[PDB]
Amino acid sequence: QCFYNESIAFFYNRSGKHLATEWNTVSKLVMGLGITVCIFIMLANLLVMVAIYVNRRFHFPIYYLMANLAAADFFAGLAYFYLMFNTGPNTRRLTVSTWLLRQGLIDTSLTASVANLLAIAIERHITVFRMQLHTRMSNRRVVVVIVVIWTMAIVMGAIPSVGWNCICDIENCSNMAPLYSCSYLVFWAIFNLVTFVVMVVLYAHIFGYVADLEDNWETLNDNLKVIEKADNAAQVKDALTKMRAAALDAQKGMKDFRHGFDILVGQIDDALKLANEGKVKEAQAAAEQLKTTRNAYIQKYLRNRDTMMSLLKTVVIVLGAFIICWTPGLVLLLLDCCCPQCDVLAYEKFFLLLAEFNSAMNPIIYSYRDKEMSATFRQILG
Ligand SMILES: COc1cc([C@@H](O)[C@H](COc2ccc(C3(C(=O)O)CC3)cc2)OC2Cc3ccccc3C2)cc(OC)c1C
Repeated sequence: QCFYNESIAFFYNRSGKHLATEWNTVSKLVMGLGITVCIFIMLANLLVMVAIYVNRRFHFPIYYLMANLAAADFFAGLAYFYLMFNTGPNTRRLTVSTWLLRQGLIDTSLTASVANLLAIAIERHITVFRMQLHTRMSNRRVVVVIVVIWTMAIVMGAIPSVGWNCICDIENCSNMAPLYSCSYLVFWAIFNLVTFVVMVVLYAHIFGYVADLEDNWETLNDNLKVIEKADNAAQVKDALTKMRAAALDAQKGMKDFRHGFDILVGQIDDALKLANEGKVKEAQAAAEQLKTTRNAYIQKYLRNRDTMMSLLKTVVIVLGAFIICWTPGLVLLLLDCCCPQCDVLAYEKFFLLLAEFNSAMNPIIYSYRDKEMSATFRQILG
């Protein structure tokens, strides 16, 4: 059993897994649809990689990482192509080395996109707290990051092919993968799922902080209109106190522009002192100067955050579609070794195609969300 010259039939018969010898009707259609999707992945992801390369506006650290994510899908397109060519009756034709090759290329392609989306999540976590994009130094650093992403992918796709397999542990073989160990699949599934959880936490921290700044901006704009209305001294004090409390929460999270927002805190504090004396008209005039102060930075930060959030939402849709399709397949791996006889793993072909379509979904997402990229795709074709 331990590295014997045994066929794939030896491993597939021992575990509760089917192996075909004849050309089945569904095997021809799953191969037919499989190749058709693979060719589209190798064309749609190649089109967006050329689009970032020729367009001047897409020469930024965030867009270079998107091209690497497309390159990971392009590699996945080649990985699933070799898989569909060796499915059904052609599965029996595979040797011990070639089985680990098709299974290895798929494991490499997943962690290539997993580490890419992880790097994009870190990229967005820095740029939001740094307001705008970085210099040329980060573009040289991105090349180093791309190396780390692909190195991690090659290593993760080699770990089961470098001793961690049930070849010399034939009793601990999984029902889904007859050459892969159950201890590896439990580790592999919990590794990719914990990465999805920490990635959700990263964007939740971004959206939460943006919502905290937007509600503070809402409190600063609504209470400013209350002072504009001719009212008593007590009404002016209540509106200024709410603006001061919102401003202190706004300056709470290196590049720091806190010396710009603290000026407004001082202007409100000086306006609050005028209201305490009894001067209502002077307090209303001082609060009117605060309106011209916020209308000066509305073109420097409030007009640039809309372009940032438009690209941020696009990234979350790419990550969202990735979780929704890959999680049922990874949960299936957990139910394979930790759920024996509770339920049959019949929905195996469905979850495989569900994850395959995601590699084609990414250029489709950038086509209707990004305005500049949509016009660039037509320029390459013509
Ligand atoms: C190491 O973890 C795995 C294991 C597999 C495969 O060995 C099995 C083996 O199951 C297969 C299911 C269908 C066929 C096909 C057939 O019709 O026979 C379409 C070719 C082949 C193998 O797929 C399962 C279904 C799935 C989906 C998404 C994510 C994980 C899994 C586990 C695929 C895979 O990526 C797709 C990962 C990440």
